[PDB]
Amino acid sequence: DALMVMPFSYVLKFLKFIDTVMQNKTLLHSHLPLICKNLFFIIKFNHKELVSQKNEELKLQIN
Amino acid sequence: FDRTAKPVPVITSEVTESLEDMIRRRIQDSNFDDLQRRTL
Amino acid sequence: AVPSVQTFGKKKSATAVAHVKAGKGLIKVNGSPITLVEPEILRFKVYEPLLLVGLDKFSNIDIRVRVTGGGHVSQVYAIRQAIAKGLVAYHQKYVDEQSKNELKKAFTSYDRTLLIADSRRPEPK
Amino acid sequence: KISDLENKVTVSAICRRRLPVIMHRLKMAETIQDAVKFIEQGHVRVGPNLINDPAYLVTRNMEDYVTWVDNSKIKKTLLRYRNQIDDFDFS
Amino acid sequence: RAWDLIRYRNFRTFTGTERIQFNCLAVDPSGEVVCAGSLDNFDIHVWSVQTGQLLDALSGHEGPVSCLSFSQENSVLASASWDKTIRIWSIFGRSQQVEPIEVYSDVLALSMRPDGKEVAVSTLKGQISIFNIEDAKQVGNIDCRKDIISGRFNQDRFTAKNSERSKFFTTIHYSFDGMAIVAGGNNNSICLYDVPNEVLLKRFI
Amino acid sequence: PYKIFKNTAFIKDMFSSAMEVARFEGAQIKTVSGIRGEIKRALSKPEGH
Amino acid sequence: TPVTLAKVIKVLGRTGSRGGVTQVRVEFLEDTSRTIVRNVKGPVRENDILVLMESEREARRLR
Amino acid sequence: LREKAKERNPDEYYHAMHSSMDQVKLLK
Amino acid sequence: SLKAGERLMEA
Amino acid sequence: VNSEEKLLKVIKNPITDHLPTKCRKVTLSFDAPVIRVQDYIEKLDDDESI
Amino acid sequence: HDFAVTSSTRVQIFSSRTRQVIKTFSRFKDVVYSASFRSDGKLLCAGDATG
Amino acid sequence: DFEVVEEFTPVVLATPIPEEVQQAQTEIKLFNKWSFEEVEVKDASLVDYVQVRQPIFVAHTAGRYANKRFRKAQCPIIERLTNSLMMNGRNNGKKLKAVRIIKHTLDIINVLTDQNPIQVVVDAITNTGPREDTTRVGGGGAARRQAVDVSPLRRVNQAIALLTIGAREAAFRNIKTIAETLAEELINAAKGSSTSYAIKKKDELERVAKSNR
Amino acid sequence: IPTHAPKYEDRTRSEINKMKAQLKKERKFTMKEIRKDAK
Amino acid sequence: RGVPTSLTISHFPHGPTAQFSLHNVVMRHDIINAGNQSEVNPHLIFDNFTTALGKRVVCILKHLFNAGPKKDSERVITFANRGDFISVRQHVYVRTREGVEIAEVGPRFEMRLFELRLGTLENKDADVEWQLRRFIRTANKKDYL
Amino acid sequence: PGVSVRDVAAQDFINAYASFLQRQGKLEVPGYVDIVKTSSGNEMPPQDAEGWFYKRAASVARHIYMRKQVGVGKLNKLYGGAKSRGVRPYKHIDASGSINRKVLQALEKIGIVEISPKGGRRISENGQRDLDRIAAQTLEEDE
RNA sequence: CGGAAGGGCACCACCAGGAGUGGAGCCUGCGGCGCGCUACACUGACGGAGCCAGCGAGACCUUGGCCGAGAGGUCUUGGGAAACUCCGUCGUGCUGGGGAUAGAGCAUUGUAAUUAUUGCUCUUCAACGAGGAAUUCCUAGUAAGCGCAAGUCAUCAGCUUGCGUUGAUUACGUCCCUGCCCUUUGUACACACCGC
Repeated sequence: DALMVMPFSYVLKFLKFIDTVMQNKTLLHSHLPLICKNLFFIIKFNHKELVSQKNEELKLQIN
Repeated sequence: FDRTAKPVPVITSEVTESLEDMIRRRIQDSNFDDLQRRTL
Repeated sequence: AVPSVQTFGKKKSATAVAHVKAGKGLIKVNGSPITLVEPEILRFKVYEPLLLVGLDKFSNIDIRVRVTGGGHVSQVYAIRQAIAKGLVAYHQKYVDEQSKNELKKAFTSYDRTLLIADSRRPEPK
Repeated sequence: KISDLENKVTVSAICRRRLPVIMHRLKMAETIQDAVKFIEQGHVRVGPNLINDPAYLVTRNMEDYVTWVDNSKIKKTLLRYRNQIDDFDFS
Repeated sequence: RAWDLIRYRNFRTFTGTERIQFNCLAVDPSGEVVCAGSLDNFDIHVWSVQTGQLLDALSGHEGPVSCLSFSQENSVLASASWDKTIRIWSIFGRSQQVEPIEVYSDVLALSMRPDGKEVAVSTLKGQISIFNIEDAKQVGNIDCRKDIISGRFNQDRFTAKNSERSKFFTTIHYSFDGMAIVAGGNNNSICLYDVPNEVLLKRFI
Repeated sequence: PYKIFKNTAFIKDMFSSAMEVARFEGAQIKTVSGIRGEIKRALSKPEGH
Repeated sequence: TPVTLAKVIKVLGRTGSRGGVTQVRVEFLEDTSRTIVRNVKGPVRENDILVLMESEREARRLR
Repeated sequence: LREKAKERNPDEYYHAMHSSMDQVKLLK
Repeated sequence: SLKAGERLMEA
Repeated sequence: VNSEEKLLKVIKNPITDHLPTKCRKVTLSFDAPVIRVQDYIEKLDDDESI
Repeated sequence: HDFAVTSSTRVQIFSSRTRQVIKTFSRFKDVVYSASFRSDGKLLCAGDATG
Repeated sequence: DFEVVEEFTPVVLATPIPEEVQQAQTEIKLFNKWSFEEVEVKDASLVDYVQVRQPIFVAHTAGRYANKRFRKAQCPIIERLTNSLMMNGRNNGKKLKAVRIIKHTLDIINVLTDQNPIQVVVDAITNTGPREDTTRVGGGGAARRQAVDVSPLRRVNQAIALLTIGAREAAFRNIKTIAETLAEELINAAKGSSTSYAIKKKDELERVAKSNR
Repeated sequence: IPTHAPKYEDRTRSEINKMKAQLKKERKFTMKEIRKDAK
Repeated sequence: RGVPTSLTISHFPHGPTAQFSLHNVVMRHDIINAGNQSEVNPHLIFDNFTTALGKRVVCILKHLFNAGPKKDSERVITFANRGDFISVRQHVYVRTREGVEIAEVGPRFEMRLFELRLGTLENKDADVEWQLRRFIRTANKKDYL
Repeated sequence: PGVSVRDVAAQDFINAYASFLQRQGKLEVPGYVDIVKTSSGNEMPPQDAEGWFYKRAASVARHIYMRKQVGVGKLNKLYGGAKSRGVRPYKHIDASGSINRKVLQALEKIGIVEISPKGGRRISENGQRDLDRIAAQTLEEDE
């Protein structure tokens, strides 16, 4: 529920934070399954608006 | 004259003290009837 | 003999016996015509099945209804239940089953409690 | 008990669990051979499906749910004597 | 009992208390609740899967539960029984609420749409009714008392036309388009009906 | 008695006032026939019933 | 005044909200991208429309 | 009688179910 | 005392 | 004693429910600055209560 | 088939085929002054003596 | 062009059925007087919540509209208006009186404004439904009003309640009757007159919401 | 606006009211006392 | 007229019905705003139930209550018997540094059985297992009758 | 084709038959028609004091004919509504047997009704013919 | 001994409403506390007309005829309720809502003290102008309205208990508050989840 609640502004903020962790690899390999579960659920939930949006920086972040 | 049925007993301080003393005894003993669960 | 068919409508405590036979096309309730039912507002609540299905079938069919029990609203609902049950029973028996199914579909698409009784049995929480 | 199993089981007990005895017990047919003949002609049923053999020890729940088959002339004259025929159910 | 099909083993042999004989079964779509409907008790027993002990004994029928199923989107369950009734239970979320629908005769088979909005119920007269759940209303029925090829028995005393031995359908299933219905009973026929036009498409002997 | 139901009777012409009936209420009473009873409550509207 | 419509996507259960007030994700009926976490009062279910007077703000908690 | 009417069991089939003033009396 | 979701959002 | 009406009515609280629709609600505060009552009533609107 | 007439604290509507008092409007206080139907034949207006 | 001929004898009945009844079997109306076509909700977000599609003769279907959560929304609108009308101590259980009052009200509405009485009713409900409401945050003691939106089922319920309460209050102790005062209220709410009880109440509620939004 | 005077603190009607109120209170009190003593 | 006087219990799979006359009712509403009942699975106490009738009554009331309570269950319902007039009370108790100390709460009323029918209460024709006899000679002296 | 007051409504037939008896005049109303309260539970004598007796005559005729024979006690039980005790609850009260007897005697004088064996007042043949005539008249009142 | 976290339930909670009590009058259980009933009118009052039930079966009830405004009495026979529906009068005035109180008269019942009671008629027209502080109960054939019957060992007779009739508004979610409870060794057996 705590992941379903938040709006898309905080969803985009979440993805920026996830990219920052991917830069900071050691935290990623510390907490790989929690990060992956939260990321896959947040994109499955807000999938429609995220593919409806257009943001090249978001494209590079997702890549 | 005579009556025909049991008179309904009025509660007084003496009988309610006797009753709460009975409950005090029962609880202090921890011996009171309950519907215990069926085994097996 | 004469082809006849008897049905029953039942509201809360209103029984409505309905005899249906072939005839000149008259719909009589308690010896009175159907255009003189009691509460004068639910007259259309009792015209409902006739105007739903049309008037030619009732032009072919004779109908006698007698009603006992229940108050005014309960009696009107029992009358309309008995009329719909009698008409679809006569059509099931002495004319085509395709018209039986067409009548059943029309009646149950308008209001299902025309045909089958709504016994509002209780329930606890 | 188990003594009821060693003594109370009888040919009379199983033959009273038989079907036409149950029909006469539930007062469907007045006589046992009339119950037999009704089962032959096929005017009874047990739950969903109907029964044709008299040698049929009916179970407890199913003797609770035994009745006449629908649209049979015997049930028609039942409801005619009670004056409660309802041809919407084509009784 | 509950079988795996990867290790091929029991997990939990659910039961009641008095060893009562279960006829019909139904499962939750998510796989957490298992309901079984007996015939000698007319109470839908409901077990939870992972714990194993029975959650509840859903009572409310009069006479034995004839079929159970779960509509798998809303996760509701229909229970059809010889009280000439269908009973749509919703069992999740503090409510425990009931929707009783009456029919004309004894019901004996049930199926729900793959979308989970309608319920076809084949009764004893031979009509297959189709109900809308959210209104508890009748979308419509299809007759079946004609297009059934019953057989004669060699030990009979009547004809195979005026015999009501197998004049109904004790088994229904939908299509996965929600558009067809297969019906099969004790008769010698398997009928394939189409629902929106309400007419049979095929009959196999 | 001047008005009777099943197992209950309204009795008159025995006392003079509701005060008297309240003084005697709860009474093992009996009749000539040999059936037992009790007077139960003073009736209000007549004076002694 | 220009009012806007919005269709309910998803009721958000298990949030800590004041009694009677429900928190609901809505989406703009005009533009199917934008989703906003608004608040409702009456009984609501999914996929019914709902009128918004201000679109910018989003309804947070109420303790 | 009240017990019997409570257990009527309404499927019983018995085969019997298939069935001036002085001037008026004399004429009848 | 906040709720999950809220504390996640402010962090 | 005219037996025509109850004159002093203890009513249900509050004043806001037993008050007109369009109104101006003021309180005498001694530390608050001085206004003019006639200019105040004339600067108020037409169908208001005070 | 009908016409209205003013009278002493009263408005009376008569029919034509029977020539009889069909309707009586007597909700007034003092004597009425005018009675006039509408073009749709449904509303009548009654000018009274109280303004 | 192409025609279908489905009646061959002129239908006559041995019991005389009147001409108004035969025009009803031509087309079901309301009270055999008001048609249900071209009666559309003039605003979205409230269709499938104010139901005027399935036709009805009198507003007395006693169906079970209280088991599940939105059978009130499946109910016809006039039946709901009559049910909410028969609401007092002295009035409990007089639905024939509610039906008579509503029939008389529809007559008066059509007489004043010739458009359609049910169209006036539906437009009145759609207009006088509130739009935003202030719940009461306790705040640990500081009871303040916080603005939230409102579900359309609640909008319909509150619109019907406001109209009926306004009419009943307007004819509690007054020379007008409930019928004509309710016609007055419905016409004013259809206009958005701001002289009616329901429009004033809705306006004040939305004003407080706009204030402390 | 016409001023009015409130009353605060028929003769034979007041007397019969006092008499019957006294009789009511007296009868009820003595019947209660008698019933309790009899029990 | 507002004073409860009768209470009939029926066990439902064709079980027995006990009709009690309950006299000396005192409610929590009658007493005071004192809070609320603790509603925990309560302990049971039955005093002076001797004969077969007492066994029937204690079994009926026992199975009206809930089965298998906790050991430290807090509220105890007492059913005292004193000459055919059983009396019930709710009591919470804590074990002190030395002993027990109870607080009386709940309702407070003396009931007394006067019928025990075999069938359920719909019938009014089922057999009677026990019937209070009022107009007998020893009516004011006989206990458990 | 031959109709009856079974086929004709209640109110319109009663009004038409009372107006017919009014224009006929041969009814012999009693002298006390404008003081009588028609019941003990009523509050005032009837409003239209000119022809309420004629309406009662028509209603009694229709009621007998829809039934077969009735006594004055049966008509009292029929017409007597409930009363208003005021402070107490309400209860049932019978009607005014004097007015019922005067109505039945006047109708027997006209000949619409007649005496009936087993005791009673039944409808007569000529009166039945007149009732069916006025029923056909109010059926074809729509010209 | 105390705290924390997770979870469930509740018209003793929230939310939305309804209907009462507390104001007047009458009645009635408690000694001021409490329960019922009628009112405060136009969704009504009053007058005609229409008519629809169920539970009940130990000198009496009666069908019918008579006279009497009514109340009633008289002579004969055997052992189908109200609210409601329609038409009409009244219209906002403590008015015709209301019927307390009082007077007069007519009849019945016991009986003999010009005794008490009941029912009817006419006249007189009080309080009551929608009920503060507070408080209670309630989620569907439910709240509320309306009558009918019976007193079948406890309780009841200006009352209890059954019975039918008319029949709704609003939640059907949430633990946010006020509480109450459960858990903090999966123990149980697959997949999955969690891991002091």
